[PDB]
Amino acid sequence: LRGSRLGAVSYETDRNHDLAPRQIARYRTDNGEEFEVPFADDAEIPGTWLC
Amino acid sequence: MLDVNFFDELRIGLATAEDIRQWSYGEVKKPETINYRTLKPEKDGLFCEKIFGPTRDWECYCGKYKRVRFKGIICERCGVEVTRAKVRRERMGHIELAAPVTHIWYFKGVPSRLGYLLDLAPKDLEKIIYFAAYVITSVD
Amino acid sequence: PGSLIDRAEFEAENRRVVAEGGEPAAGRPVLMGITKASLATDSWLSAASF
Amino acid sequence: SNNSVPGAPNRVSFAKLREPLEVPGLLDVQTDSFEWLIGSPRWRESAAERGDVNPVGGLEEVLYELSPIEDFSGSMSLSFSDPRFDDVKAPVDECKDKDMTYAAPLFVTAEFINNNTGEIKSQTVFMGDFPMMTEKGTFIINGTERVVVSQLVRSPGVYFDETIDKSTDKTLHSVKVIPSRGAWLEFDVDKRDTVGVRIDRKRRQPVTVLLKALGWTSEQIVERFGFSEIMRSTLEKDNTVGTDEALLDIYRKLRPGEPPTKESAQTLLENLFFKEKRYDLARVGRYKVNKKLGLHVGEPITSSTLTEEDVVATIEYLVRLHEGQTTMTVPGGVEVPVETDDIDHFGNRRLRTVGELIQNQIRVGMSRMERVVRERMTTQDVEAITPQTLINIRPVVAAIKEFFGTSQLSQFMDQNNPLSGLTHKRRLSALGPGGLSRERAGLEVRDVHPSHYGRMCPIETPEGPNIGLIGSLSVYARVNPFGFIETPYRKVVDGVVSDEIVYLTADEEDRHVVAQANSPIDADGRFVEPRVLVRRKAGEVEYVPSSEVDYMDVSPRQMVSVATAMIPFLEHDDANRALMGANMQRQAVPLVRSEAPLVGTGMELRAAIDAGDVVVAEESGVIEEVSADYITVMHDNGTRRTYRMRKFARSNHGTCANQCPIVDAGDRVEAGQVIADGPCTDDGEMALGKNLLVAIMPWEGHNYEDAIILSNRLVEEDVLTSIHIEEHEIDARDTKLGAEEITRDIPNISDEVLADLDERGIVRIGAEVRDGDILVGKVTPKGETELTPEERLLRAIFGEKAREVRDTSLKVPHGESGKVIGIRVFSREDEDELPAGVNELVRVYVAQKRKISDGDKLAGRHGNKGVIGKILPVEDMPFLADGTPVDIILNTHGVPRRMNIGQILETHLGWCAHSGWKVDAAKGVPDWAARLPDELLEAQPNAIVSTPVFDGAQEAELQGLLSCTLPNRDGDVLVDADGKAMLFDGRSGEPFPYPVTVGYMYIMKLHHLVDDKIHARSTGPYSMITQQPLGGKAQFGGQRFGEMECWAMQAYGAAYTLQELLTIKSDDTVGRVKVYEAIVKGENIPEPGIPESFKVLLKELQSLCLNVEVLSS
Amino acid sequence: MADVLVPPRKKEILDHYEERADKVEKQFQRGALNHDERNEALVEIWKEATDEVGQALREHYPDDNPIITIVDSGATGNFTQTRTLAGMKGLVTNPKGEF
Amino acid sequence: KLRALKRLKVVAAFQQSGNSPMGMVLDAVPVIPPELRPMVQLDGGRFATSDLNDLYRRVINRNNRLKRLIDLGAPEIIVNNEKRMLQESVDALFDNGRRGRPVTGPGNRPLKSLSDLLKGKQGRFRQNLLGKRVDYSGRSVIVVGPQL
RNA sequence: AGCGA
Ligand SMILES: [Zn+2]
Repeated sequence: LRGSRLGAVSYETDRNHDLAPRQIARYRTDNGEEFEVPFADDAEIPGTWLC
Repeated sequence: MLDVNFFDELRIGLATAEDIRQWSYGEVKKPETINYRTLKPEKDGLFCEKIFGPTRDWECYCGKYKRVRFKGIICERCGVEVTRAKVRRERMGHIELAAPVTHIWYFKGVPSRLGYLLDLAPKDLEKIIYFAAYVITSVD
Repeated sequence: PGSLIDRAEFEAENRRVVAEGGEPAAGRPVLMGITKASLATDSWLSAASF
Repeated sequence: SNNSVPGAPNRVSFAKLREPLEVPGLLDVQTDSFEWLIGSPRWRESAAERGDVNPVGGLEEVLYELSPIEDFSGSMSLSFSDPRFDDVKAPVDECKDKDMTYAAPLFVTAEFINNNTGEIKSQTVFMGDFPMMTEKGTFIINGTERVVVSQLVRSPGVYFDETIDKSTDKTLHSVKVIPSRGAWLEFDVDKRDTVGVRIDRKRRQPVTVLLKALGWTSEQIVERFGFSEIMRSTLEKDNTVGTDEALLDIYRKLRPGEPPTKESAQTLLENLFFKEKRYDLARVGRYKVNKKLGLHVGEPITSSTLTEEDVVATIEYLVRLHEGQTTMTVPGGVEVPVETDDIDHFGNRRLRTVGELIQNQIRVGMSRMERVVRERMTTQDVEAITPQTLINIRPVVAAIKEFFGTSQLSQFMDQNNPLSGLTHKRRLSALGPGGLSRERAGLEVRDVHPSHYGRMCPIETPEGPNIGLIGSLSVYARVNPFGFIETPYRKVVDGVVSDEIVYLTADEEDRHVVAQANSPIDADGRFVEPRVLVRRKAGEVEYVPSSEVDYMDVSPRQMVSVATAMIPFLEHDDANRALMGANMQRQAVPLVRSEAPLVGTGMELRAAIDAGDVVVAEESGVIEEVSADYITVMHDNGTRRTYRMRKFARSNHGTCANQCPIVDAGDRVEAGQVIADGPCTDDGEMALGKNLLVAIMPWEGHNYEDAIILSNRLVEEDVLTSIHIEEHEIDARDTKLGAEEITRDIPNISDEVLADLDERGIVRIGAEVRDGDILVGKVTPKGETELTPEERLLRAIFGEKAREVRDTSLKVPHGESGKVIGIRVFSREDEDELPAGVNELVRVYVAQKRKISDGDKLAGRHGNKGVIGKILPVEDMPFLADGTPVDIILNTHGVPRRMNIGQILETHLGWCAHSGWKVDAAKGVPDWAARLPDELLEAQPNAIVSTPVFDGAQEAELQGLLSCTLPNRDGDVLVDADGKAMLFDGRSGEPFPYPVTVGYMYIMKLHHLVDDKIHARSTGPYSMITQQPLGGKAQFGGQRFGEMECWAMQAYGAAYTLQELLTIKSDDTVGRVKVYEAIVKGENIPEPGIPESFKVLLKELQSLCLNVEVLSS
Repeated sequence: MADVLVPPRKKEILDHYEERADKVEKQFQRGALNHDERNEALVEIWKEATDEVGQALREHYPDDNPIITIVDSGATGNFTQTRTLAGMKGLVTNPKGEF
Repeated sequence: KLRALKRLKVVAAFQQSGNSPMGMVLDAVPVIPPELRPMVQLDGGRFATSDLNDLYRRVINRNNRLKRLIDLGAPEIIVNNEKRMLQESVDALFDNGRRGRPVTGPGNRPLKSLSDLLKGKQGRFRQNLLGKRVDYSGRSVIVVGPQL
């Protein structure tokens, strides 16, 4: 009697040494609200986004 | 949310809609959980990775940037933020209701809190909030 | 009236209110059972857990 | 002077009396009930002997009450008849092996009739497979072995009682006529004298309303009720009058909101109290009511519905109860005493047996079937249908299956020893469906009403939270066809004790007066002294003159159960410790030798051959061929028969079940003789332990506070050793990625451990295994997961394949070892019955020979339990002057304060039996030995003896026997008349300054062995929703550090240890791995984080729209 | 069992108190008193009998008898258990609570 | 005066704090993180939902039905009935069995709403606060150790 | 569901 999840343990703790260089994009809503989503250097920013 | 043994108060409080939709990270609006065939969470459902975080550490729904070096970013296509797979333990959702709805505890639990606030009998307030009778809310 | 409050808070309130116009709130000692004593505590977490 | 079993050893008895009635078949309460359900010819002829007029089985009864079933039109009907079985589809052992349920088909002749046109459509419908009771009074479901426990339930009928009103100090009498499948009525007297009549728990009604509704309007009330003073008082409190007036008003109350029309009122009363289909006080209730009101003196039992005569007689009897009338000579019937009833008196507490329970379940299943049948009986087109197209057997078979599996009466067979196998049957359980759970089963029903005598043992009952709820049937008790418990009695006419054995229920017990078996019968049926001990109706105890006694007990030990009856000298032990001893006598384990006890009762041979686990020569003859496997018997007329043994079969609690023959090839056997000993049996009779030399002195504190010390002799000579068999299982099933395979091509593992596995997975038979070893090489797909760079380069350097199939082979769990007896492998390729998505099922049977180890639990037959403090070498043991070491050393301090000196008397008598005696009757017989039986004046060494429980060794007789205890080999009377002996300290050497009691005591090894208890966890599995460590030794888990333990810690003030135990050992998910890292690296333990249950709590509160937040200052 | 000595005067004590029990029973039979009064009288009489039997046992046993030794040491057990092991059990309670 | 006291209680409770009473009626209902209402598969594909997913469904389906009804244009009877069902669904989500018949599941078993996760003996305030299983532990039968 | 202290 047991169970599991479709997950990755990925034993890697954390690394603040190198973060894949990333800018931040912003997609204002229809009511003057802004919700920043970071995007990588190689990221292809969308024209519009689900905020 | 995340802090250290710094503790002096635990303040409970009645929450407001702005607080709820500020708490949430997305708006679940489909009554589905998992694709029956591939056994993966649906998009925009009760278990969508975009709304509630990945099920797999440092991985994304469309396998674009599955690595630690890619962290904190959102995969542009599938939209799942890449991070550890325990944010699902914490991230919450919210449902925008097409019609406001009264909370039950403050209506039914005797003594009725709405009954005392609006000076209304519970026997007659049930008839209102369950669409059995009308209420005049203004007069000129 | 009829509400039950801690003796220390009662006395401190009386000390505060003798100034700014003096009126005493009339208090009487009570002997209350342990169930009600425990439930009428100050922390909401403990009362909820009880 | 026992008989029956020809080969039963000549066990000499101290019985001063002679029992007329032999012990009945101890498993009749199961076998006869089941055969009553079926309708077996044996039951048919027995009922012919004992109430011929109506021979009907439980099936026939349910089918008759079902037939006919008619549509609302009434133009067509359906009927059933002739329940009939086929032979079983597979034998007992095959069903047990292949996990099939031992059953046989049911065939019922259905018959559809069409009223308007007129036909009969008769078939033989397969009703379903039905489980069958085996020879041993047990059922076999899915291979496992199950027993249905008879259930004590309040009988339906009319119950009278009164309460006192402290506000008015008046007796308030009432009545409750509670039937099966009916309604609740309560005639009673209010604080103001008025006959309030509450119907179905609805506001009490003036009786006059109901009489008018009965047609006995106020006028007819006067016509019948004349002395009924409260009746005329309520003719004034009637608040109305008139048949239809009261009918309409009452019917408005009865069915509020529905038009109070007189028609529907009449139909309602008919449909609720006189429509059998909707209402029934069953046969039992009808008999109870007709005997309590004496309506029908002897009318054949039928008409399972109330009568208007019955209700008016009830009202008259209740008023007369308030009038305190002596009796009510009902017109047309007999005077019945006007006494209030009890609720625990066994005249009111009937016993549903297996037959009744299965019949009720079948009735419910047939109700569902019937609803479906009548539903489609209209929708289906006429002139086109048949009972084949009408009947549905799915709900019936489902009901039977859901009863036998997953019901708190279809209990798992508790067979760790043959006695337990017997005693789990015959067990009475007052908790069940339609029964009182422990929530409502308070103390009130847990006492021993004086009606239990001879019907339910007062001693045996589980010591846990079930004391009194679960009991066991008496030895001689029998089951009334109506579910009551009849008991045998010897009737005595004019002071002459006959042998006419009449069986009485509790009611007749109360009616008459009962004497004692241990009374001076003067060899003619005639009592000696006139003042005779006797019992009266209310449990009172008196000295009646020897003229009014009309019944006398069949024998002593009639009030005791089976297991308890095997405790020697029981009458000396206190009830508490005797109860403990009875509850532990069922917990012994089968040893490898199973030597019989020296001192016993008569109930070691009978309770052995009736236990079932002993092979019995069916019919007389001679022996042809013996083996360790089978015995061939040559009957006196041509036929031979092979009794197959059961060698090393695993029981339901992992204990051995070996059966070994005792006869020789040339021996002659007679019918009913023991032919092969079972697990705990020796030469026919029970052997639950061993006869050990015992001393009763406190030794070096090791036997401090119930601890026990054994010699190394028991370890060495294998005296106390138990074979244990565990069953491990694994299934190669289908998955999403592919199919799982049992094989040898396992992923990374040295070929060193693959030596035991056979060519095709599973291990070779006999290969010894240790904890963590492989048993079934089994591998399962894992798909594609990108590898960590470190393991990727490890594979690059060590050239190891990915082995996309992950490995989850069957590893024997931690802390277990032993040999591999058998390997039972199934397969889909063999077209064996496997559940969906399963390719290949395999089970492996491991076995171990657990020797007696310190910490195990040993106990005598007097509740003197105890763990083993230490096993000394044989030399450092107190040894007698003859060099014989004692084998176990009990503690003195436990004897006096526990009031169980039965062990001391057993010790003395055991030494007497071991040494052998010779009462030198040179000049006549000594004073003490005058009333001893013959051939007890001398005995041989190691001679077996028996003392029946309540007529046994007297103290004077024991002193006399101990006086002469002829010497062992030289002239050495080691034990003096007192019963003690001079022991030499084996350790230091000097003699002990005071003589010490020594003897032979029979002790048993209990099933609470250390190996099954020791448990530990450093880091193992974890829970799912909460991240706490798991629980149970089946898993690793940890120990629940519960709230009181928290309190203990706070009182100590150990805040840091509390923090550790509640944060970084249970729930700090990121803290556990950090703690482990620090421990391995030798660093410091980190500061706890936040508990996980606390964060869960926070998230639920925020989900409840409660803004919970933490504030710094 | 040789070390469990019975009080020799027990039969005489039993007959003496049995006579009083018989007299109370006779007085109840002749209607001089009701059911509960006679029950109470028997209870008191048998309490007296129990006390007398216990006293006789206590004065009978020696000091080196192991049972009275363990008791009088305070190691464990009260004197009532010895009284009930040898001598008299006394009164036994009803399921309801009466005697 | 007695009623005035009983009401002034809550009235002054709301006045003293910065709490607006708008939160008593609700417009956005939060959804608990999924690992706290997981569907863990058992070995064999027999999935194990958490009994809150069906309630969250009920609310989602009824909300979407209301949204489509209002978009399409529906009579007052249908729209008000739909709002009533939405209300009942939310009340069941928060405390099933409080008002009216408890919402049953298969086997006529009442479902476990959020309130039931805290109330009674089986709440969080007890099951994981009356004690926890702890790592680095063990147990065994005991024997007397006179030489210790 | 059953069981031990
Ligand atoms: Zn992606």
